[PDB]
Amino acid sequence: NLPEHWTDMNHQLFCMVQLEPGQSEYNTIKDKFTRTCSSYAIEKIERIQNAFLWQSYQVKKRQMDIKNDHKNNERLLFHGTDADSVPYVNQHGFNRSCAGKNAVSYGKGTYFAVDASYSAKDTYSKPDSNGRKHMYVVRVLTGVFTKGRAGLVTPPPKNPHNPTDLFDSVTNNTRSPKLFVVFFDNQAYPEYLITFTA
Amino acid sequence: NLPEHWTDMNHQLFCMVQLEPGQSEYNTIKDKFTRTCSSYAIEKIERIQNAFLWQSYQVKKRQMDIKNDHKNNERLLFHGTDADSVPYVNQHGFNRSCANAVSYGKGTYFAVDASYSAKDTYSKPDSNGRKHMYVVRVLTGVFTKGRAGLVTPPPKNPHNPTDLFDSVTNNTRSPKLFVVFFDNQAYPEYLITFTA
Ligand SMILES: NC(=O)c1ccc(Oc2ccc3c(=O)[nH][nH]c(=O)c3c2)cc1
Ligand SMILES: NC(=O)c1ccc(Oc2ccc3c(=O)[nH][nH]c(=O)c3c2)cc1
Repeated sequence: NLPEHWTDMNHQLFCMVQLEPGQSEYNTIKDKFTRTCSSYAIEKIERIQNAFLWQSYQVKKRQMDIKNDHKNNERLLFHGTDADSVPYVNQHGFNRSCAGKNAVSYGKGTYFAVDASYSAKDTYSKPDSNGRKHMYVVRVLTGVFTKGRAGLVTPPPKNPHNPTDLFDSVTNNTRSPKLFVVFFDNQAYPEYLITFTA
Repeated sequence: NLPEHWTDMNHQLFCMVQLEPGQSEYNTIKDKFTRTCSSYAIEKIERIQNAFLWQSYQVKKRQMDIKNDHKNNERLLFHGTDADSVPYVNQHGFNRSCANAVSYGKGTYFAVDASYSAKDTYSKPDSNGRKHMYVVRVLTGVFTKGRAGLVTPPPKNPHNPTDLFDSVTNNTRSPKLFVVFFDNQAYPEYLITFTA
């Protein structure tokens, strides 16, 4: 069940693994980040190994891959948060019940950015007492999506005469998506934590 | 993976199966209800066969059995709701974001006694007087007393804030309700359609 690239946790359920600059795994994340935030500098990048979050996520992915039958359900997105949130996200993932109101709300859920530049804003990745900012890189089950609306507590139906058959997520703009909102637990796996500074 | 007492679904992932009155399964579920609701009239009982909800719930059960190092994590509880919520729950289960009082926290509420779920405030009568109550497998695990404004259960010791209780209750020594704060901690197993 657990990915073969992960470090041996030997009977442990959770581990943060520090990556090494020069490895393809560190460099692909650093490049995805610097593509839009070349003003900030990366302190470190940690791989999140959370067995339970991974299992529940992989079950949801397989279900959405079966339901949508077209396999393009997963995007790699960013999520800036405050230091006080990091230990909870590392252990328990993204909880919509803890989510702030977004300055442009497309629903009451957890928000993920396409561009690191938006997650790098102090309003999301709030600098801690030492000036460290925190951003997750996140596997998100975006699935089939539509433009959201501020009132949503779940994704809207695809068809108003079948109210229980839902979009998987919502976005700000279906043509040029810049954010995604997810409304269910285990729809997002926090894969890497980037610690960065001015 | 799919329980042996489920009936064939012709390669479908979702089915509501009406139970045969007077057989073992129906009698077991009826007696759980009539223990405290002997004055109500059962119109029908349906087995909820939702493969995806079941899979997600069984994963959380296996996770809680490991974390707690024992298999006493699951209880059978009741949840009354309005008819307009029934299709959603059948398909998607219980959702804290849908949300009656939330005195013990902002989660989904389950009753120990069917009589509490049978009150009209929960199992709201429809046009024709039909009321709806789910029988629910709930991962109550290790629980504590709730309070207003909880968004997750409390920590089992604030020296490790991320190691949480599984659920909260009104009274730890004699509970009558349980609150859970995560998707897939509750499987809706049977839908009882009844009248006063
Ligand atoms: N929690 C977060 O980190 C976060 C941050 C930003 C965010 O909304 C965005 C709003 C607008 C834009 C945009 O106009 N262009 N590109 C973007 O990526 C973007 C994201 C959602 C979530
Ligand atoms: N949506 C629901 O069905 C629902 C209904 C009621 C409910 O709280 C209860 C409150 C008090 C009591 C009690 O004093 N004795 N026995 C009970 O079972 C009980 C349950 C939770 C959930």
